[PDB]
Amino acid sequence: SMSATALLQKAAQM
Amino acid sequence: SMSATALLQKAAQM
Amino acid sequence: LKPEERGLYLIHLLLTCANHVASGSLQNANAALEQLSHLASPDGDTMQRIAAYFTEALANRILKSWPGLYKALNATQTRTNNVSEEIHVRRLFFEMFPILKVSYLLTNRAILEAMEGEKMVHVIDLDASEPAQWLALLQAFNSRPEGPPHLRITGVHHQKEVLEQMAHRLIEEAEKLDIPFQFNPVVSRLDCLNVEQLRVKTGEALAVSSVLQLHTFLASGRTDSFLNAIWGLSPKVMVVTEQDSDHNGSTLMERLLESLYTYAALFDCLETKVPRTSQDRIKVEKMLFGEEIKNIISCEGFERRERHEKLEKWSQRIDLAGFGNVPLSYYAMLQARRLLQGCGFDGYRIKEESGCAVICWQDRPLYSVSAWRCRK
Amino acid sequence: LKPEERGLYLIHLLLTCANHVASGSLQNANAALEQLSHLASPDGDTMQRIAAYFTEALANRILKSWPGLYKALNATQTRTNNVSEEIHVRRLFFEMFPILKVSYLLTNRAILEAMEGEKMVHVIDLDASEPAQWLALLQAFNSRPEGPPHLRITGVHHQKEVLEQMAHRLIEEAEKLDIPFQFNPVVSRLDCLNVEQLRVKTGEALAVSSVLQLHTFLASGRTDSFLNAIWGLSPKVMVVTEQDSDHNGSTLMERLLESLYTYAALFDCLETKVPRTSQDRIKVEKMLFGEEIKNIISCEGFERRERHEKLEKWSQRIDLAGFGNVPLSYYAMLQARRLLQGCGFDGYRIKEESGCAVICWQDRPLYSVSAWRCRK
Repeated sequence: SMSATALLQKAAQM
Repeated sequence: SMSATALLQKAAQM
Repeated sequence: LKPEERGLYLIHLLLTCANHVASGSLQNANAALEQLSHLASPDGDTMQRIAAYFTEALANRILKSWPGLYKALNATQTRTNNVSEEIHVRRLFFEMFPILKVSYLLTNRAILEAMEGEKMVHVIDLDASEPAQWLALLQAFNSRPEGPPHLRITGVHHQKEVLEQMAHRLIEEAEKLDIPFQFNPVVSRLDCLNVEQLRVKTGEALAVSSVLQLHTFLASGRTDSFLNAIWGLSPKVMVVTEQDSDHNGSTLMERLLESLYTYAALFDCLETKVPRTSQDRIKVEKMLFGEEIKNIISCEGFERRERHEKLEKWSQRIDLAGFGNVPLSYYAMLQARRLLQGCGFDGYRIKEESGCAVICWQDRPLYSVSAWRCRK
Repeated sequence: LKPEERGLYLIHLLLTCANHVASGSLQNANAALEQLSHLASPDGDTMQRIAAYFTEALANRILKSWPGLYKALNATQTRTNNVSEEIHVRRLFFEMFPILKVSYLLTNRAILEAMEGEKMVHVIDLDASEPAQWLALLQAFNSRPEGPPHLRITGVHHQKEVLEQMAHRLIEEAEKLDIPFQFNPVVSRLDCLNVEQLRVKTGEALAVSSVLQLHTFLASGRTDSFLNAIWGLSPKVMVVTEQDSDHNGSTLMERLLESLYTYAALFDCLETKVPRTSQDRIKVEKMLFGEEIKNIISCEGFERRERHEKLEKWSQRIDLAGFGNVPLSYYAMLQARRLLQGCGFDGYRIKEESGCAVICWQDRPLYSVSAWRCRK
């Protein structure tokens, strides 16, 4: 799926 | 028993 | 740490704690609450148990000062689909207390009286959760010399599982007694029930029974609208079993003091005759009595539904809706006194307030049953 | 209210909320907490679920600022005697996740290797709660060409009911396999267990197995005392299954960020393959994963026992106690990769860190199994 693991990935870059 | 109902009775008089 | 002096002390702690919540900040409220928590156990003395559930009751009220914490704490409880324990507590109260055994005998004795010579009978049960009340009816109907009448029952509850459970036990008993019998289950909460919409087959005789289910209308004229709707069906009898204690004060203090007076009496019954370690005792206090206390104290407004009031205020309110009192019979009241003689039940006594029955424990009134005829 | 943007937003809310608790008053903490509670559900999105359990986790931490409210709220919970649900969650994790199926296969494959040619075998199981790990052993022992050896197992758990349950299933299987077998149940928590006191019949071969039970000693040199006590028994092998994530930071922030990274991966497995409405999914998250999170965040000091650490720090610590590494075999690791191919389990992969097995989910390491030989 559109990973919840990926959700933190993009937010940690910010 | 020594009534718990009686416990409030004596404390309400105080 | 010595015992019986802690009994008085705990009481003073609940009042002192309640005054700080009602007026002012929790800094002084936290003081007594920590002071209370070391001294109150769910498994100890009667007053130890009482303060165990009132202490948590006031804490919840304090939490509602910060909706953030309260909502956040209650954030993982949604998948709750457990009625099997809910019926377990209703059966325990039924067995461990004579409140319902006396009420059921009284209403059925009152219902039988108004239904003499009636070939068709319609009974409406608000919060129809316990089948044993009607199990006694089918027996007694067959017992009368004339013979059983055709019988319809309307069951009201918010859970289809309970109504499916009641029908099954009810229909099976009826067929074995050779009684024409029909169960009509309606699934709805009591706020949203429309009484007039209910099916009435003409030529019937109607009876309405409300076991501890009238006082929930004082939360949301929500009451007087409802009683007149019952009046609109022209019931032969309406029997109201209701709690007999002033737990609907305007202020927290007036509501608290009288509240623990009543629940202290209920907890006495449990200590007098039940082992302290029994789970059954713990399951009724925490899950039934303790839930009530939380609603009386922690909740306010429409979400507070206990709102119990004394028999007098119910008599006037019912009278205002054009309802006539039916004095309960001398021999139905003898039997209730006979129930309370046996099966343990030592210390319970019943009195009569003006043709209505009052059940009390060591001269503290707890529950009231009254029979009402439809005026005009 | 639109979805995927709420995913990022929730994350920022947990960090912003955590910083206020760690440094300063809750007035700003309550702001994000109310903000969080409207946006987090236990039954919704993966990140919706994640924030459902971390939000309640931080609230508990805030409550401990006032021991009065916290203790008062937790005042009616004492009569808790429910292990039947506790075993239910252990069985779910076993079935819904391959964490234990891979570990069990790996340790038994490692134990079989050190016990070649041994007529007597002694296995010690710390937190022996699941019998299926040894059910595989008895099978495999009978499977080897030489024949079954005499087998003793010591079971360690804090509940006699589970040990009575394990013995029964274990002894029955042994007699049907014609294996000489003996179960020795010891009933004690892990802090209070004395390893040296344990009965050792000479001529035996000892094996020790620790499934997710070593990191509880980092709460209370509590660890190094314990490992040397195991060293004092001269075990042929000690196999340690342990979690592989840095959840033991000194500060709340360092502990929080890395914590949700790991649990986000675990919750992904559940959404990928389990319906969102299933109670089984909800029962593992809230009762197993969600309990862990509460300990990592709300608790501190000796009462915080999760304390998971990466494989490297465990390797050094075990090495310091005079333990030699035993590289896991190439063909035991092939089978674990074979378990993870079938029975759903899509996306799981296992790697090798220096002769130890690391189980990961989409390149996020979760659990580590390592085999250790007793040096000198």
